[PDB]
Formats: sequence, C-alpha cells, structure tokens
Amino acid sequence: IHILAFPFPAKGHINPLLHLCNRLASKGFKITLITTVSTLKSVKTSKANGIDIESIPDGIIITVMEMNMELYFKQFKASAIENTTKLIQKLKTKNPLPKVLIYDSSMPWILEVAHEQGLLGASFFTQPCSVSAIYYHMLQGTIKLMVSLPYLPLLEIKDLPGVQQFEDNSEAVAELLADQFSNIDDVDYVLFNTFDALEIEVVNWMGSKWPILTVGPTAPINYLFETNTEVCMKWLDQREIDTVIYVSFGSLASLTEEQMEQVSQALIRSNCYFLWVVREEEENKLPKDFKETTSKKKGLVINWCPQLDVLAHKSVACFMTHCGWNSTLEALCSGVPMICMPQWADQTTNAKLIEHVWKIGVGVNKSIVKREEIEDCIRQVIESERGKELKRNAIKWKELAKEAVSEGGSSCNNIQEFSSSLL
Ligand SMILES: C[C@]12CC[C@H](O)C[C@H]1CC[C@@H]1[C@@H]2CC[C@]2(C)[C@@H](c3ccc(=O)oc3)CC[C@]12O
Ligand SMILES: O=c1ccn([C@@H]2O[C@H](COP(=O)(O)OP(=O)(O)O)[C@@H](O)[C@H]2O)c(=O)[nH]1
Repeated sequence: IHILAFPFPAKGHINPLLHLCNRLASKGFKITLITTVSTLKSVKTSKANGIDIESIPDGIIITVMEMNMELYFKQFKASAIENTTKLIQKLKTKNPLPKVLIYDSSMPWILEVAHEQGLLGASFFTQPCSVSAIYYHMLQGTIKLMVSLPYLPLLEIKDLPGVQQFEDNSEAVAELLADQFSNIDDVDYVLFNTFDALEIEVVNWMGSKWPILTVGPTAPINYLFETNTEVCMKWLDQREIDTVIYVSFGSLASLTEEQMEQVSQALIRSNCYFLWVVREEEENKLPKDFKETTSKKKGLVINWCPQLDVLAHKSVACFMTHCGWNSTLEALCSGVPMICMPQWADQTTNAKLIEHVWKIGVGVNKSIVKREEIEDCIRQVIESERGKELKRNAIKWKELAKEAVSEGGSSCNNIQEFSSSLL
C-alpha cells in the first residue's frame, strides 16, 4: 500500500508528519513524501529512512509568504493544487499505485485533489485537539480573533491564539486556521497529533462529531535537516543529571535584538549550563561576544540541535520554549518541565495549557521579557519546591504518553485502526 504525505512547508509541520510516515513505513507501507523545492534545499539526510522524496515548485518559502500572506498563501495553494495533481498523475504510472494522501490540516483544499485522483484523503492536525477546537469555533462564528469554550479551561484574552502579532497578515492568518474545519465532514480520516489521556474531554467531544484518530506523539531516520548531533550530544554527555537549560524558539519565531540581550544576560546571570538553539539567520542579533567567548564556560550556542535526543538526555533539567505544539508535546513525552515564552499563534494557548492544565511549566511575565523575570523562572524550576512538582508532573505525563504509543494504548490502537482500514 502506497501512502503519499504532504506537509505544509515548515519544520513544525514536516517533522510530525515525517515521524508518522516512519511509523507507517515500519508497518510495511510505501511512503512518498511531497516537499517544496525550498524545503528540499534544507534537506541534508534522507538516504536512511527509505522514503521517496518528490519535490514540487514553491509556487510563490516561508519568508516570502510573510511579505503578503493573503496573496501568497492563495498563490501557494493554487500552485500546490496544480503541482500535486501533476505529481500524482506521474505516480500513477508506477507500481505500487498511490492509495491515500495524508495532508497537513492547514491545506484542506488538498482533499479535492485526493478525491479527484481517486485517493483517500487524511487530514493531519499538527496542533492539539484543545487548540483545534478553538479554530472550529472560529469557523462556526462562535468566536472572533474572559473566554469560555466547551471543555477548555477559562481563558484570558492573552491565552487565545495570537494573530494580532502578524499585523497586516492577521486576518489572513486567522482565516487559514479556521479553514482547517471547512470540509471536515468530507475527509476520509481525521488524524490528530495528540493522545487521549492528555485531553480526555475535548477529544471525547470531538469524537461525538466526527470519527477522529488520535495518533500522537508521532515522534519516536528521525531528522531530515542538519542537527549538529555529534557536537550537541558530546557536550550534553559532559553535563551532570538535571543541570542543563535547553532553550529554543523553534523554526520560525524571531526575537528582537533587545529581547535576545535579556535572554543572553539571564542565561549568564543564572549559573546553569545551557544549550541555546539560535538559528543561523538569527545569530547576528546575539550580543557582541556572546557566541565566541562569554557563552563558552557554561553554554553551547548552536544553529540547530537534535531536539528529540536533547530532550531525552538526563542532563536537561528544563526547557525554555516558545511553546510550539511539537516542542510542547516532545517535552511532555520526555518528562521535561518548561519555561513558557510564547510568541504568537497557538503558542499562547499551549502555554496556558502547560502551566494551568498539565502543570508542567511556568510562564514568563512580559513587562519585553526582562532578564530578572527569566532568572526568576529558572529559579522556580531548577531550585524551588514548585520545580520538583513540575518535574514529577512531567514524568507522570511521560508515563501516560508511553502508554499511549505502546501496544494496547490509544494511539497505538488508532494507528493500527487507520492501517487496517487502508488494508
Ligand atoms: C506569519 C508567519 C509569522 C512567522 C514567520 O515569520 C512566518 C510567517 C509566514 C508563515 C506563517 C507565520 C505564522 C505561523 C503560520 C500561520 C504557521 C501555520 C501554518 C498553517 C497552520 O494551520 O497553522 C500555523 C506556519 C508558518 C505560518 O504559516
Ligand atoms: O534545534 C531544534 C529546534 C527544533 N527542532 C524541531 O523543530 C520542530 C519545532 O516545531 P514546533 O511546533 O515546536 O514550533 P515551530 O517551529 O513550528 O514554531 C520540532 O519538530 C522540534 O523537534 C529541532 O529538531 N531542532
């Protein structure tokens, strides 16, 4: 059985779908991963995973979409429709023939391409059910971007997904999030990268509307991009248990030079070891001599790391994160408590769930997040009794996540059900 997979062209969408693809390949499915030219330029390792990679034109890549998201997302959609159609037509000249297309839930219009080509369509949601619920209510018109929503904790305005941050892209971004539910009744399979025990009531409510399959964490060939694995893991192996602050703001968020200074000073004025992912295009905003000298005694500043392996390392005491869903889920499944510094979109909501529902992190308070506030949060997690509580809570969630992906677990059962439906 041949499965096609089409993530949105950004690492937080590619990676969870790649991990699901690796699970399905291990069950005997053939996988073809559809990437844009722009994504493929960053791909450095792919031989080992045995997945075919097929590229399509960019169609307009994230840096160009930011210049005008309303126009360029629509251009990206039109090219993706045309070019995935042409690619599927070519794949139909080869055995085994494609049978199903798993596509990012942010591109619901790919369902039409799947069905026009005689394929089953599976929408893959890369955000938890709790946050996806908000997008559904936005589409229904129940909410527009104190707030009560069914089966969610009471929210402050700042806990709703952040679209105002995008300024002239705000309305375009809000419409694309709500559009994820625009054809959900016509989808053949609805997949969520979450596990039931993490959000029992909202999953149960969602399941009362559509048959959904919770298949997360899809994370366990694990990386496509340069991760600097050797340098990162040898440095971590030099650290004692529970001593390293891991710091990352993900693949897209960028902090101003002013904000980077406060982070840098806060890490230095703490006396903790730290591994800080500062992407290559963001390095020039670090303080003058930070990467080359002042970070050398206690820090490793790196442009990308093997995040799953880092979070699994016993040296890591806590994760200062922007609260993207992959980073949130990977930390929870690793048992790593968090310092929440959300930037925009669903990160604000994830931070509220981390702090107040799952209780595995603390949130920073904006004044810019000043260095004293970051230092206080580090102290809360590394030293305080509250931090020991957050760690115990994280280990409890790690155990439930391990339950979910092991035989008899909810996510294992759902991946088996999806696989058997295809057979
Ligand atoms: C506007 C945006 C700001 C951050 C970066 O500079 C890139 C800009 C353009 C792209 C835009 C991001 C915002 C998050 C996305 C909607 C996010 C997304 C996409 C689909 C979806 O359903 O949910 C989130 C991925 C990246 C994103 O599409
Ligand atoms: O140094 C890094 C930083 C991040 N990641 C991965 O990049 C993704 C980040 O996704 P997330 O949802 O947390 O945030 P986004 O980048 O979409 O804002 C996740 O798969 C992380 O594991 C990584 O492999 N190495």
